[PDB]
Amino acid sequence: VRELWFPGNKEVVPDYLDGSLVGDHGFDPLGLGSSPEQLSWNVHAEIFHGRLAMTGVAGILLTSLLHKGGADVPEWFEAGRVYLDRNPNVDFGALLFSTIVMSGFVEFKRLNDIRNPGSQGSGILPEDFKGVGGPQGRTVGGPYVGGRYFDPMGLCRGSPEQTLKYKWNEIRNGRLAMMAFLGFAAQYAATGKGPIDNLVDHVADPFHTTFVHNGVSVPFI
Amino acid sequence: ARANWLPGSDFPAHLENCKLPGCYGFDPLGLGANEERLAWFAESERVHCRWAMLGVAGILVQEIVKPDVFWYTSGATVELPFDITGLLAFELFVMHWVESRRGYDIKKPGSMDQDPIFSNFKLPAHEPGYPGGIFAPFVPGSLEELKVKEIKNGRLAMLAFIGFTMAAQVTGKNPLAALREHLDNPLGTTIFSKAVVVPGQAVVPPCAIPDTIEFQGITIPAGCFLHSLWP
Amino acid sequence: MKDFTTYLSTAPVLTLLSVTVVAGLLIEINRFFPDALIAAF
Amino acid sequence: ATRPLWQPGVEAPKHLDGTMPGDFGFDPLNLGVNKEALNWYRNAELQNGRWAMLGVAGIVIPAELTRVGVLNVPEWAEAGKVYAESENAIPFASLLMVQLFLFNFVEIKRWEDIKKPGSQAEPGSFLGFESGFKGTGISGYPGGAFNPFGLGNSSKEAMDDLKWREIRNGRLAMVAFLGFLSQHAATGKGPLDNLADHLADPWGANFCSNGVSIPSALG
Amino acid sequence: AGWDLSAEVPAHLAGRKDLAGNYGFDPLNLGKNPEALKWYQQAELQNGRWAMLGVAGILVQELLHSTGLGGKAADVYWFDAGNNTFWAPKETLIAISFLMFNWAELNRMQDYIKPGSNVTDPFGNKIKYVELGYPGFDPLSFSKNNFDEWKLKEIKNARLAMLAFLGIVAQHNAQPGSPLEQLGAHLANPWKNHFINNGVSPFLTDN
Ligand code: CLA
Ligand SMILES: CC(/C=C/C=C(C)/C=C/[C@@]12O[C@]1(C)C[C@@H](O)CC2(C)C)=C\C=C\C=C(C)\C=C\C=C(C)\C=C\[C@@]12O[C@]1(C)C[C@@H](O)CC2(C)C
Ligand SMILES: CC1=C(/C=C/C(C)=C/C=C/C(C)=C/C=C/C=C(C)/C=C/C=C(C)/C=C/C2=C(C)C[C@H](O)CC2(C)C)C(C)(C)C[C@H](O)C1
Ligand SMILES: CC1=C[C@H](O)CC(C)(C)[C@H]1/C=C/C(C)=C/C=C/C(C)=C/C=C/C=C(C)/C=C/C=C(C)/C=C/C1=C(C)C[C@H](O)CC1(C)C
Repeated sequence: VRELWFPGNKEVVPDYLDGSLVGDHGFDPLGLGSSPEQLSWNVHAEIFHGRLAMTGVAGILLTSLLHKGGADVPEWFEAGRVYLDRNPNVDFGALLFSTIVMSGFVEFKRLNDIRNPGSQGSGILPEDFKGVGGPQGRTVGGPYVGGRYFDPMGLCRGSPEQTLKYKWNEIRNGRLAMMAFLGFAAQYAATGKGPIDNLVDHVADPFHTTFVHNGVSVPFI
Repeated sequence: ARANWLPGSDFPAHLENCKLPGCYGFDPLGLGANEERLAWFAESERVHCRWAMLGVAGILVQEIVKPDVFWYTSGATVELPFDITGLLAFELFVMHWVESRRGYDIKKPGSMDQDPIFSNFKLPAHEPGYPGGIFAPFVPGSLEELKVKEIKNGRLAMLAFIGFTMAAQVTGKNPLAALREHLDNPLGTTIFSKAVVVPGQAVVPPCAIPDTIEFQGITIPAGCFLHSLWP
Repeated sequence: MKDFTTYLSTAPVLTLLSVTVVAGLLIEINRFFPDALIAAF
Repeated sequence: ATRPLWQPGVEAPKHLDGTMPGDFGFDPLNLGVNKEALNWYRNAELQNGRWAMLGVAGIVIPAELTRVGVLNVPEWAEAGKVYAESENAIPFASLLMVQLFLFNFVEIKRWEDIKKPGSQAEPGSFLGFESGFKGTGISGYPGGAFNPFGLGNSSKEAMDDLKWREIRNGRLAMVAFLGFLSQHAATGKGPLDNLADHLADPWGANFCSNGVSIPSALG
Repeated sequence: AGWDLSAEVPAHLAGRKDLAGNYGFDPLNLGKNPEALKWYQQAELQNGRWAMLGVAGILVQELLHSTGLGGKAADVYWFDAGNNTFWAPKETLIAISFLMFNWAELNRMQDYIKPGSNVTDPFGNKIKYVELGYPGFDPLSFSKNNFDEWKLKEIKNARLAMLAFLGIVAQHNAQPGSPLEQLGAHLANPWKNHFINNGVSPFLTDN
């Protein structure tokens, strides 16, 4: 059929993970998405995590590249405290509350999309926020929300092959970005520098700058 | 067989049988796949071409007549007959009028064609983005050929203006000054000489335009696009 | 999954989970607001 | 039925139909499943909303008029003591008993309305005034001697519109009065004092800086 | 559509042509309810007529203040007019105005509730009546030819005057002096004297 996370071994989870979802390679060895309702929830979660991690990793990469040209930008792991210091008139509680309230508005919008797939493209919002559907055969809603506002440049309207290709690009880059952010957190814990700092340290001397030499991974060396 | 952006290649599909001028079958990313977006992007390209033509011509002439003024910094070092606040407000109002009219005209063709003040005056029917009439007094040659000529020149002008900006960032002098600097030593002024990266070292050119500037008290964060990302 | 969540809804597991949650909550309240003898408002 | 709801996408419960004024399908706690309880809650909401509109008016309007420079009345929290210390002031206990004795009569009348919405109109009740208590078929909307100007007393749907305006304003007033109470308990300043304070430094002066809202123990 | 080309008249303003100065301008649909629009037309007429009166008063009295013709009465700023003594104190003037306007505005309101029922005076004098907001007060009868054109002139000048009064108060709070004083101040440069450079309006600039 398609490519599997394990060539051969067709004992991939029973056909709730057939070659239908975008990014589907039969990887569910722990069965966390077996039932269809949980599978739909997991598809939403994976796309959202991929997009959010893509945003976060791009921000971390750029902020760590600026922090190497000497620009007055802190590293990603100290940006919160650095900002709180440099802007003393702001209250942590206020910023945390505002972030939770403004994030909450849009996340309730997305929640009531998940509950009723087409219910959010009406009332105050126009009709483009109704969603184009996608996975599980739904033709409305979903993690893919077309229209002229979330897809302003029309890069998935027209040419179904092009839409599928771009969907695959998004999903694979999202999985890569999630793995990359896990790497960022692990490298920061083990070494204590930025991501670009670690990359240039490694390329400057490829040896003696592996994970063995940081003294935290291989704990005894 | 026909004119191609890459001889030997085939056109996509939307770009096959264009009615837009300058169709050389580009779009390696599929932005013109849609057909409303294709017309919107065609108008955007035309206005970008014309604004960049005006910009590059103005920069060239201003450099020719006033070589002691850096075009990049000339916004703040020029001595305006008026103020800068009211000048920008006048700019804002006039451009709002004309640009809103043009944008609407593109949105719906048979619309922004009638003079408000004088009822009798009215633009004769035109294709989008080519008003003609009062806007086109003299027409030197066949219209389609001249549209192709305009599109070619506009492409070259937009590339030239981005080059102007970049040379101003890295070299710090006006375009013809940079050309004279490259012509006295062609081997040594190229970006390959000024900047280079290898595994273990990165040599990047400094930005001649300073980090900040002073203008009537306030400071405008005018740096160098994105330093550190330069090769 | 469905059967695993059904198992997590069983009285032996859900009761134990709820007792653990309530115990943890009382422990947290007493950790942050200790030695409270009266309802001082 | 197809009206806007408190949460777009969440359907209204099958007991909050769409007939009551101010109906947005908001009832997460399912307090109004019983029809009789729903009528009593409607009537309670009307009373709370009307008293809160009166109270919030008598709080902000004197406060804002004092601010600009007129009437110079105290701030609402201390206004009880400001009068209480006056010379010819009625004692608190006697004053409260006078108020409660009058409101006993008035509120038991309104109560006997709420039960059978034509109760108090029986002839022989008052001294010829009993006709003004006939009601208007719905509890909480007396009319008659009440509503002297006859506003909405015309097109039915006009009365329905004014009912939504009244209920929305009352809900706003009750939310605002809860705000006044919680703000004066935390920051011992007035409502306009808090307003003019927050606009000064919105990121510094808010509810996460007074130290009473967020528990000091936690932080 | 008239107020903004390529837009669309909001239906309730579309076929309703018997309104003065109808241009389809209603981005907020306050007038969707027909009774609401019937009230809002009267509100617009009252606001426009009172603002034409008020702005004419402001401009004429301040022009007299600047040039100098009306004496100690008019040699004050319009907003500082409460310092003049007059034949009465402020309080009795306010009381008299309450009484008189109660009379006049209740006559107009009774006209509104049942149009045409209140035209006759206690002495039997009977005036005519045409349209709701236009009681036919025509001593010189400028209303027999092109009446819609005259209503258009009235309403357009009324909208201009309400805009003018909003400008008067906004400028008075923003910059000091009489309105025409400010007009001369703008005409002085003008590229620096404009709403941007006050320290009161953008706020983004100079705190
Ligand atoms: C939270 C992120 C996330 C989520 C919600 C999903 C969700 C999904 N993935 Mg997926 N994936 C992810 C990240 C994620 N993925 C990453 C980072 C990679 C790169 C390695 C992949 C690679 C991948 C492949 C190749 C495939 C999937 C597939 C699927 C779908 C079927 C499997 C399933 O439902 O299990 C649900 C998974 C979870 C509920 C996540 C649970 C994670 C556990 C509880 C924690 C342990 C993980 C981690 C190592 C622990 C680190 C924590 C600590 C060390 C800090 C499903 C909708 C299959 C598919 O067909 O897609 C349609 C499939 O082919 N994923
Ligand atoms: C959300 C996310 C990252 C988001 C990052 C953000 C917002 C960063 C934000 C900021 O940085 C900025 C921008 C600026 C900084 O100054 C401040 C912070 C605040 C730091 C990554 C998730 C990262 C999530 C990761 C890495 C998840 C890995 C999951 C795996 C591997 C699961 C695999 C399997 O689940 C399957 C698929 C099938 C199962 O059956 C079996 C197993 C094996 C369980
Ligand atoms: C369930 C779930 C989530 C959350 C869902 C929730 C819980 C939504 C609702 C959230 C609410 C109501 C959050 C309220 C937060 C209030 C906060 C965070 C107050 C913070 C202030 C603090 C901690 C103290 C600040 C001080 C500072 C440092 C200075 C002094 O002056 C003193 C002091 C006041 C102590 C997230 C993670 C968001 C996503 C979703 O996917 C899963
Ligand atoms: C709906 C629902 C349903 C679902 O299901 C569930 C839930 C969620 C629960 C819900 C909600 C609820 C809520 C929100 C509530 C709130 C309320 C309020 C706030 C009230 C007040 C209310 C309020 C009120 C009455 C008030 C009143 C007031 C007053 C009189 C005042 C008085 C005064 C004055 C003038 C002044 C002086 O000097 C003082 C005094 C003496 C003080």
